[PDB]
Amino acid sequence: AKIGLFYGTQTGVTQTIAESIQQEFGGESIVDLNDIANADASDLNAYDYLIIGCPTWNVGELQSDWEGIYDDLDSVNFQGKKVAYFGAGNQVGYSDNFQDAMGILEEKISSLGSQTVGYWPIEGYDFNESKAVRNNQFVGLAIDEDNQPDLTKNRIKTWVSQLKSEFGL
Ligand SMILES: Cc1cc2nc3c(=O)[nH]c(=O)nc-3n(C[C@H](O)[C@H](O)[C@H](O)COP(=O)(O)O)c2cc1C
Repeated sequence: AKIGLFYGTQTGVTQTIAESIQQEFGGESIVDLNDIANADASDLNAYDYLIIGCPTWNVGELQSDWEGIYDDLDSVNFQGKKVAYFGAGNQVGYSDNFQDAMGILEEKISSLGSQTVGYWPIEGYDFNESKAVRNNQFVGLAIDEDNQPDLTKNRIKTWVSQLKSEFGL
């Protein structure tokens, strides 16, 4: 497919979100779904458009599978690639580290020459700090199934609609 979606998940939430994103884009013919646990860093090179999904764990940490491939990311040349991000988190329980993983990954990948697309508004959430915020906007879609599951569906539909324009679809 033209879009490669790479996600990591601990309790399956991020995978379900990934599956809904693939669905909103039009299915397997448009988006390839890849679990980062089964991938090599070089797999990210095959796509000009990428969607990176990662839940924040252990108070501001990357999900373990993303943690394991993190240092390998340097071997991939992201110059020219457009990358979008999404993450699952808990704003009430982890108010000072809400969606940190998404921010850690965005900082890393953009420093490697990629272009970040898919900025999201922070107003629909209540948290103190997040490494995923730059100039009052989230660098990607923030999902909270723990406290705002009723908003997930429309958040995905709205974000994908916005992303289609960026990806030339
Ligand atoms: C031990 C533990 C630590 C967590 N730490 C954070 C955190 O630092 N920041 C955050 O936003 N959410 C945090 N969460 C919430 C998770 O990211 C959230 O439950 C998410 O849905 C998990 O997704 P997964 O099923 O894809 O792994 C934590 C959850 C648990 C159980």
